[PDB]
Amino acid sequence: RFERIAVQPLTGVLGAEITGVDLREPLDDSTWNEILDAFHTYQVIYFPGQAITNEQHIAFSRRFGPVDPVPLLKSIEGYPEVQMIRREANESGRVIGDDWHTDSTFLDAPPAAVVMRAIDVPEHGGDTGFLSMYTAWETLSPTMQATIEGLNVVHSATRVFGSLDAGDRETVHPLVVTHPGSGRKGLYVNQVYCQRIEGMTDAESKPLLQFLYEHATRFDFTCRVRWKKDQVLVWDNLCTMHRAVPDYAGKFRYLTRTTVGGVRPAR
Amino acid sequence: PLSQRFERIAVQPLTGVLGAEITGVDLREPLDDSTWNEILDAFHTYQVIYFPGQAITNEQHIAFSRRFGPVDPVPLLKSIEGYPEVQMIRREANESGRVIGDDWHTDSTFLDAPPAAVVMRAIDVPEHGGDTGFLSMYTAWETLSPTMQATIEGLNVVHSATRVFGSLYQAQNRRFSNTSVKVMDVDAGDRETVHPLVVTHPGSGRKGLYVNQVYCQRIEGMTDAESKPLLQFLYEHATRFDFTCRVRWKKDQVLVWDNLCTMHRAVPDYAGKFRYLTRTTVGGVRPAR
Ligand SMILES: C[C@@H](Oc1ccc(Oc2ccc(C#N)cc2F)cc1)C(=O)O
Ligand SMILES: C[C@@H](Oc1ccc(Oc2ccc(C#N)cc2F)cc1)C(=O)O
Ligand SMILES: O=C(O)CCC(=O)C(=O)O
Ligand SMILES: O=C(O)CCC(=O)C(=O)O
Ligand SMILES: [Mn+2]
Ligand SMILES: [Mn+2]
Repeated sequence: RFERIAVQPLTGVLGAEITGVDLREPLDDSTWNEILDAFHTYQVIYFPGQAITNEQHIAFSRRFGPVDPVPLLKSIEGYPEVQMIRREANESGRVIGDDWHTDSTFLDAPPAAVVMRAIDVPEHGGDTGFLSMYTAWETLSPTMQATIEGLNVVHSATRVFGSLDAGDRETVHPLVVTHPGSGRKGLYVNQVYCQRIEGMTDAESKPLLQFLYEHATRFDFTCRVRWKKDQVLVWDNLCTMHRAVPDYAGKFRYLTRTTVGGVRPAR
Repeated sequence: PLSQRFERIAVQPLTGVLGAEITGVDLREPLDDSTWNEILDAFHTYQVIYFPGQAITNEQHIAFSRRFGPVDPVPLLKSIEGYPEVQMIRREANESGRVIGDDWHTDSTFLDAPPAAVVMRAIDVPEHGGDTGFLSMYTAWETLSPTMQATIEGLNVVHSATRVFGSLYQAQNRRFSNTSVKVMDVDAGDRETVHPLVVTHPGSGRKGLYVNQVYCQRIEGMTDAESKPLLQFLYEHATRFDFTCRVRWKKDQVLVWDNLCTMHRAVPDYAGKFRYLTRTTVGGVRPAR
């Protein structure tokens, strides 16, 4: 299909460049449907050359679902929905999201998707990595799949803003989840928020989660997205993970983002 | 700025770590000294460089490679008819065997003198799928703590091809197709050689980590139980995503990678599709501290 937009897949795993559409304008049914189809298929989609306003950013995001900001990020003045991924040139230390993860999985219902918009990015440096948890799951052997399919995992934010109160609040998600849009099964673990496999001792859980982390972040499951000014990107927060790359010390980097609300991860 | 630093070529870095696209040059022609010198500087800085839209012949491919050093074909790969120097990375659309190089490594480090570089040319590649990953072993070394550097900089590592065409390969079931891979002598596969864990690049003068999970067997003098944790950490460290870059291929793209200070990795995400590149290998000298 794709008659209203042009789609250029980035890899054989995930990622696709979308052109032939103006995000500054309202989307008709046929065009929106094609975009949603590509999103469900390619999991991370990006649109070069979309110099959209804050308002148009929010409006595009709302097409995916309710705009429900992530807890920990700072919003731009006048727009609670639009939050900042900002690093000054002078700034030093460690970068936001510089390990493989997906957003806010300590929530009973984590975000469904994130709409990111490049405002000011370096000519090179500051790529974002993404990976497919569909592919991570599908590449596990049938025996391993059957072995871990019924496991549940305890998530909490203790490492991000917890002790290590709301940061210590635990929630339980299935280890393998069915995407409510695509119907497709994907692996659902991440080293940032996952604490233990429910019901297992530390000795039992640690090596299994460790393998899954190593498996999921295999290089051949990833894609690498380069940013340019006015690039608008949407990632699926359920079936992908992402990673920032701190290879731009001394350079200014500024992107905004809206967060699309989701429902309980379900088996 | 690169635009003013380079006068004969144009350089566009791919990441803040390594990789650069090079334009403004015709690899069909002999390169003059000034143009070659700029290319060599860019190669030393960015470690992996590629030239889009270079529709060259097998002879021109060989001629360009020769600027880097003498041609020295890797033992394992088959060559094309009429050109012993030009070897194949070829995968038929219908084969389902082992994909060549689908783990982080650098080429033929089991050799007493592994390759210095490889010049690879896309012949027929998928529209998407089949990217090659690269990483900088300069960066991998430079990001280790001062204490970890002190701890391991004096170590040596045992290399062999045993898992590629030696006893360990023969004892397992995942085999390469005869498309691009020669039948090999098992004893040659098991032959061990010892290289430093940290080497000095002879062109850049920079220190880089020198270990890879394909060919490295153990730290010299250590038991396997002692070696595995250190080596496993180093593999995990070196292959950190932020130390990598990802190259997408297009027909007639010519790429050169530094076989000493980088590692690379095939990506098997193009099942059912034909993929064919050629490559010439540049001979190196014994890795040294
Ligand atoms: C916005 C996002 O919050 C963050 C904020 C910072 C993040 O960076 C991290 C990277 C690695 C690790 C680890 N291990 C922890 C982090 F907090 C990761 C996620 C979210 O989870 O919704
Ligand atoms: C051509 C090249 O030879 C190869 C051929 C295949 C390679 O891929 C692998 C080989 C063994 C193993 C194992 N065990 C894993 C690999 F990814 C890696 C290198 C070379 O080293 O010169
Ligand atoms: O800066 C980036 O590339 C991504 C940072 C991140 O993890 C996020 O915005 O959630
Ligand atoms: O096919 C690739 O992407 C790289 C294969 C490889 O490792 C090699 O040619 O040495
Ligand atoms: Mn994030
Ligand atoms: Mn190789």
